[PDB]
Amino acid sequence: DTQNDKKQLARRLGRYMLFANRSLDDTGFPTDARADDYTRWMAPPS
Amino acid sequence: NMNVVQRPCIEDGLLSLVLEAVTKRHPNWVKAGVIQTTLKDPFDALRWMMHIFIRLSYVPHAGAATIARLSRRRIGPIGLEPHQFNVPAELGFVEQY
Amino acid sequence: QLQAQDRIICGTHGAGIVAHQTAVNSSDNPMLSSVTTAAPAADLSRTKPHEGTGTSERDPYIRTLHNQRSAAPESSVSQSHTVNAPTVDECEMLAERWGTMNYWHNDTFPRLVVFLK
Amino acid sequence: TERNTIHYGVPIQQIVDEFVFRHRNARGERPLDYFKPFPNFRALRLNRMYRDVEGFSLMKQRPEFLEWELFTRYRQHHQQRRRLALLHGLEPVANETAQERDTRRHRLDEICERTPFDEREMRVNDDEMRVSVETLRSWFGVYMLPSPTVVNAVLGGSASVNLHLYHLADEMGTADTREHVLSSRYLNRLLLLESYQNRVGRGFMNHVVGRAPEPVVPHEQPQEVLRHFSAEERAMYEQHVKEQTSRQLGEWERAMKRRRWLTDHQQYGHVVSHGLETSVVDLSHTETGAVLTVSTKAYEQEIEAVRMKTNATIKVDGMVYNLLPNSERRVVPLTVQLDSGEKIDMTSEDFDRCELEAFPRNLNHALNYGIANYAYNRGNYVETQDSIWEEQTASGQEGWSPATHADGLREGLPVRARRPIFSSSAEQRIAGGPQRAVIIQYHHQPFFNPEPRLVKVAFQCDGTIMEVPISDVMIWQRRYHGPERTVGDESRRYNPAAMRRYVDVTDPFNEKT
Amino acid sequence: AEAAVTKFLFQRGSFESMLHRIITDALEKMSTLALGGQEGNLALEALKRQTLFKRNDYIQKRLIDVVSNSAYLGYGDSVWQVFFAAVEANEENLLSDRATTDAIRAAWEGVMREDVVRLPDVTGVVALYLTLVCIRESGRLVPEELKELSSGLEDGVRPGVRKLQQYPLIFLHPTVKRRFVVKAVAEILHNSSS
Amino acid sequence: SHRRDYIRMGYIPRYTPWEWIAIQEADQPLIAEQIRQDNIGTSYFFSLNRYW
Amino acid sequence: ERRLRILAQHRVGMGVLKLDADKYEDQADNVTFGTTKLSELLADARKA
Amino acid sequence: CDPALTYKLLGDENGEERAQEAYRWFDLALTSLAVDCGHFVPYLPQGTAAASHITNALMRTLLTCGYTHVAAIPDSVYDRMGSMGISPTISTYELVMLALSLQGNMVEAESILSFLRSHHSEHITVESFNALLLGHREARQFDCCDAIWQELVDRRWPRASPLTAELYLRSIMDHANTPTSEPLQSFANINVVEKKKVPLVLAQMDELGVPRTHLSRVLMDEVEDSLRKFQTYRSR
Amino acid sequence: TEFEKRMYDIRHWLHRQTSCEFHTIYRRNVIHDSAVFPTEHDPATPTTHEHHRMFSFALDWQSAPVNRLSTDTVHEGESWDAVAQRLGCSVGELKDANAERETIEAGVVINVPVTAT
Amino acid sequence: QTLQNNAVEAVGAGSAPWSILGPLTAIGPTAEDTMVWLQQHYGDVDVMSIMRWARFRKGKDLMAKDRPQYLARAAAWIELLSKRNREMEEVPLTYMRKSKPLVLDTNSNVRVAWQTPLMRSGGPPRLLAREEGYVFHHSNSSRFVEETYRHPGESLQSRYLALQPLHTEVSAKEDFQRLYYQAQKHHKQQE
Amino acid sequence: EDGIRGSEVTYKIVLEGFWDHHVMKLAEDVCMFLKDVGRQIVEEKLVAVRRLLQGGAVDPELLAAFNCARAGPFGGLDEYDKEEVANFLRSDLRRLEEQCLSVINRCNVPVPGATNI
Amino acid sequence: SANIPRSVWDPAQHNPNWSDSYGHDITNRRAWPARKWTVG
Repeated sequence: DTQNDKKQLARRLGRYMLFANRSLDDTGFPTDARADDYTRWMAPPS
Repeated sequence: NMNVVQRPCIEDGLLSLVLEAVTKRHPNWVKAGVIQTTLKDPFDALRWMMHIFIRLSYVPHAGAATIARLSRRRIGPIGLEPHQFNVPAELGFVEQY
Repeated sequence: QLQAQDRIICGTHGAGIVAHQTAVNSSDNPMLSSVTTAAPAADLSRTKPHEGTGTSERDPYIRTLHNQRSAAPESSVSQSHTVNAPTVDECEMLAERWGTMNYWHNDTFPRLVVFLK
Repeated sequence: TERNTIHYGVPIQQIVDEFVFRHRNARGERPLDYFKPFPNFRALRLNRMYRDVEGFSLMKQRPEFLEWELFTRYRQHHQQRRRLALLHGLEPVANETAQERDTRRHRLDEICERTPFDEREMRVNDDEMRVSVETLRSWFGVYMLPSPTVVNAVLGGSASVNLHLYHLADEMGTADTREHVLSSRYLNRLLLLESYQNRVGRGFMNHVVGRAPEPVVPHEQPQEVLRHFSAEERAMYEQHVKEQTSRQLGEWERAMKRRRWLTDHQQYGHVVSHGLETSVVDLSHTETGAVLTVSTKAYEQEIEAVRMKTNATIKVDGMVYNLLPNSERRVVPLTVQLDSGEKIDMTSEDFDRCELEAFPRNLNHALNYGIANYAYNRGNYVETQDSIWEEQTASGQEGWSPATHADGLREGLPVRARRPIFSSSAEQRIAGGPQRAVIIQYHHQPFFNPEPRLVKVAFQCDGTIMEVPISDVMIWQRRYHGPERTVGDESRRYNPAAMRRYVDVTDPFNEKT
Repeated sequence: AEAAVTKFLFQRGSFESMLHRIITDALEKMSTLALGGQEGNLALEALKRQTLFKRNDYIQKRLIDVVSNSAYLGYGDSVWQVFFAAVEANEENLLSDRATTDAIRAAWEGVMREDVVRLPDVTGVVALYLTLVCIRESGRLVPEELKELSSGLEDGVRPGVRKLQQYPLIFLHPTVKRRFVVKAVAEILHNSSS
Repeated sequence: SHRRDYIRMGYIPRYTPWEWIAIQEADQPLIAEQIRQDNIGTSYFFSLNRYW
Repeated sequence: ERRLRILAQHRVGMGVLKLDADKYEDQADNVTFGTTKLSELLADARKA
Repeated sequence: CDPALTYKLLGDENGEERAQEAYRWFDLALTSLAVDCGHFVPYLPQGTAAASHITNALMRTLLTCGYTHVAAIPDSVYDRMGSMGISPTISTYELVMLALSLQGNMVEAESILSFLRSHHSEHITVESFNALLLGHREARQFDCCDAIWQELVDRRWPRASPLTAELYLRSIMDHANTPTSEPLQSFANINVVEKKKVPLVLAQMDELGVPRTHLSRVLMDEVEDSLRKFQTYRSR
Repeated sequence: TEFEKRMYDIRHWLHRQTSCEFHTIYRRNVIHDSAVFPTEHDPATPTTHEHHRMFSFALDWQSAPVNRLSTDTVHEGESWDAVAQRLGCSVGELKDANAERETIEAGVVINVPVTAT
Repeated sequence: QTLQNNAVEAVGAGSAPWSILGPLTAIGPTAEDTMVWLQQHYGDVDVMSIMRWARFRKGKDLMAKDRPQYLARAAAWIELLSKRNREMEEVPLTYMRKSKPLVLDTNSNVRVAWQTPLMRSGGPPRLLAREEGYVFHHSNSSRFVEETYRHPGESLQSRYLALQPLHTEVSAKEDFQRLYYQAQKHHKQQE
Repeated sequence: EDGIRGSEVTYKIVLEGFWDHHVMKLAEDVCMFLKDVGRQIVEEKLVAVRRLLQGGAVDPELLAAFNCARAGPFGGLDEYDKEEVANFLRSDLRRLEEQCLSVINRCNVPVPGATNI
Repeated sequence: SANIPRSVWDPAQHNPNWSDSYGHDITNRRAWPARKWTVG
């Protein structure tokens, strides 16, 4: 609608990347490692 | 006798109407003299059908060559002048290493 | 055409015939006397793409599935001789379309009757 | 970035090889037919389940006595249904929408019911017993392998208390023993009875019908992990579970109110009252060309008076309409409430075109509760098998493909052949568009069928017989690979203890009987 | 109006525009130069209706009812077959020294000389035209017994065709057949000996 | 290469393995004149008369 | 065609005209040569 | 000299601010248009060709900013263009394909081309094939990178451009330098065989009239190397 | 060319002490020029058996094709149509081949249209 | 004239809204205004040198003998050599509908199409397509649809048998130009 | 020609050993190799063809090649419109799909119990 | 294309009719009992 309003500004941001599917290691940054490795490290207890 | 169907009857009026329609769909066939709009003779109806069948199925030699060079990747040069003629040919040969 | 092809052949690492839940633990059977109880898998470790630490099926000793793009082979069904149902988009343009006599008079979905109607 | 190293894994062939090598020919996993003289290439492989067992729930996991034979016969019935389909031109079309599919299946159903089942085609997989239809019927009940009189009864009638166990009388006054090919709609009508639901192991259907799916909470925890959550983190876990449960259950409520957007009233609307199903006709106004609709039960006299061509025009309220060529349908009147607390009368047909407010993937879940969602009736063997057929047609695994000499050309096989056109003017030959035809005879032996190979074929249209170049024939392929692409894959009964299985070495195939 | 019905048959938008022009002019010239009743305008609206119906009925009955039976045309192949048969019977008219130029005979002959003669795909109108022409020809090419009634165009065009007709009674209803056989066997057994 | 029995225990491949075909074929060059491209024509006058 | 057949005698069989060009040591030159003879033979047959 | 990398790196020059400016000027533009147009009064601004032109400009610029914006072209900008009522041109679709393909989204890129092929075929330029080539190379699917080139050689129209030949050749070098896993690494590095495609591709480029001297200096070094591995003449 | 390449390369992995040949038969366009190999009447004087002695191949004959001049000089009195008449062309043809020149003076060099008789 | 033609072919033939305002600005009345105009619309090419190159044809000077032939030549060349011109000369194309897969799976080839607010007026308010879960998907066998199911009553068939999937077929494209044209036709008829 | 009897290109590889069984088993090896490589190439070509069938423009050049004749069969310079030409092109592509499919379908016949080469 | 064809390594293209190496050749050398019947 009106130029540079709330909705337009929101749609510019794009798709929201879920914090669940984020792979962050110990330092709080995304990992160097291969996805298969990271997944195995963080797998549920048994 | 339930399966037996009446052979329909087709008047020259209809035939000539449809023929005008064909002429208006493909103007170029009347220009290039494939069909005439006029239905006069008894055999003209059949005759134009045959001319059409020829125009659609007969591939001019230069065109034939070009088409074969596209998707079948047939090599050789291809002459577009009227004094040239494109001959489809084979070459056999041997290699040994 | 196996049942659950994707889950078994493409999804699973063994192709379904490798048993990934097996302990490498030492057995009292005579054939297995060479088998030595394995140390537990290394904790934060970076594997080589063709191996795994061997913990689960999701993480086999040997990774069978390729890491590239997978594509089902190109169908050998004839697309040019098959006649599908007429679409909206096709029927709007029906007056410009070039078909086979079989396309106009086709037994199921004849297009001539549509060109006329 | 992961794709920077190319990893081809180990190819399935190599795996299967290492398995059968490590097992020293792996006899536990081979069909018993591998152990009999000259196994064909299908007996040569391992024991994987195919797609053919998918819709039959009678046999549960251990099939009881004679169940597997019954199933085997059902499977055959479907193969014949496919054959009829190919013959008469109703097979899945990769393009088809739902109404087209509905119509198609319907015709195929009628044609199945009027065709006799062919016992020649029936074959016995290893170890199975040969059993006649009569034996199967008297054991499992006639409703299972119905005679045409029984089918006719079930489709034409109403009542539940009748599931037909024993035979039915016929117009000649005898017990009708006929086995026609099984049909989608018949089995649906059976799926309506409670008794039958119980018999095929779907009894749960009764209890579960209106209900929601049981809420599935993402990252739900065991007690043994939860034991390490601090009081505050456990409060958070509870918050999460509460919210997921509420959200899902509420979503199901909204879904099952079944509200639709009515465009004319710019509102959502909801069905309060159903009428009974009225036959209805369309009447087009003569002056304006306007289109109206009318209860046939009210105007019956005048409508039938127009059907007799006597008075060809129907007058209503000084406005006169002409009856349309067909426009005879069966519709249900509905009272649709609006969010304003409002009431409309709307046809079933029109309220059907409208747009749903809630259309969740899980809408059919109740029918198999807790097992995966299906868009078709999974309790119907024929409908399931049909659905698989259409899926595989859509994806290019099945459909019309140029025939090979290895694909199983034989008498009776449905085929599409390019119909030869005969002109004296033509050197060589003239081909014309593919037409439906059956194979009358095809010689395999090179000396009866020199190059270029021929197929004797009877075209379905005018019933005409011809020899056709095999390069002009198309078969309906079941799979990509072959050699025999025409025949379906057959699952074999599972054997719990496989190492103890016995072959009679004198009569391996059980020929002396 | 009669002109409009016939002439614009295969492009319908054009036809609608022409009918609208005709009757809007008839309506201008109807409004003034006329007098004390409104019946005229009703009569012109009734002429738009009449014309429209006359055309729709013309292409329904003379085209769509002719062509709609696809099995009778052998799904387009009977159509082609007839065609060639016709060109066979009429060669001294179509392809002949007096009949046509050497060029066309060469192109014909050349199309027919290929390893396989494939039939050309074709525009909708052309498809119609071809079908109509071949119906009309089929009429003459067929034996006098079949001219009026048969099953399929191509029927009787080629003499030597082996069909599969072999079952006379199988199409009949089972009940009738059955009763008949019971009665007839009852008579044969209870009458004679041999 | 994973097959420890390769010549020792008597396993000899009946088909030459894909990986090997790739190596073999990747060692030698390809001759340019094998590629066969003629889009111009045949040279009637000059070609057979070229420098000695 | 009659003139083509009489001109190239045993060089036609089963309605296929076949020229075997052996003249030069290299295959390239033989396609040149062969192609030339073909057009020269067509040029003469076309006199009809 | 790699065309794909150039987009990615251009994104690092103040990409966010240029993006924001582009959006702003685009709105300025739509205002000015609506002024200039003042039947089709209701759809007069969106209906005009000028509106389509401007929208294309916006997209063509957003490609040059960061990942975020590139990702926003086939999602929001194109949706907003549909919503607004502005009809697209062939370059609209080729920009959307180029966006999808920088993202590595091959299924959707190829879909758009399919739709085009089916309805709009006579309007397809080379730059859609370029888009797809660049894309498949990014997703590292080299067999597709090949399929599309071979197709483009079969239909000889639209005419391949030196950029096309460059993208395909690059994809081949990329393929040739990837390793396999350890199982296939015992004897040698297999994937070098790919470089041996090159003297065939070069030959095709001459049949097609793509001058081989428009290829980056860089690529022509890699190619010349590839040549000296597998090409030799009948003389040698 | 890719298939051809794999195929030529099978010689590197062939079995022990085994060799091979490659026969190819492909289709190729040839071009018959009525310009270079024109079809003309037999000469006014015929050729005897005497032009065919041994070594006549080396002495009495040129290799085909013959060289026919593509360039002619315009004589003094000549005009476009006179030149076309002398060369056996339509005047249109002679102007198309010579498109650069609008008018032709005596002693000027002209291109002979290749179809000229 | 190109703009005009493209706008007509858009509708299949009156004039569409396409032609009403084009990307080319009108030239001011002056020499320098001309050079400025050429500069800003065609300025990715070097226009001056092209106008020079196109002057001679087969030795014949066109500028000083055939003016309109020369003019058309220089025009056609500058047209062919600019990318900017190529961009502003494009034909309006139909707008491609994004789609999602069917909620009750029947064909993988049948997809639910997105409809722009222009094609369906009324209807509940919706978000933009991607936010709604639509994607670009198309193939040879694609078919597009408006998906809904038959209202089940109170009966056995509602409780036990699966839902019945009513589809309504829709085109995969949207012609904005034809919609606009035909709507203005409606407005000229009403008026 | 259709089916087995016709092609654009034929390759014959003539393998030669010192012992008969050598050459027999070599022929099985090379044969299975070309089966796989052949299927891969021909499948690729097939997808290109199916795409060209689905749609495409026409070269200005290909159109020009259909239209170079001083006179066509109907005795005048003939105008092929782009439609007609596209139709020729399309017909040839149809035939090429049949042929590709034929080759592929024979590649898939020879399984382990059933192989006859 | 690719030097090693997809059909080899990609499980989507897996051929279900192929059988393992050991099975066919074991099945082949089988000589079934010649005295299947009395008398002969």
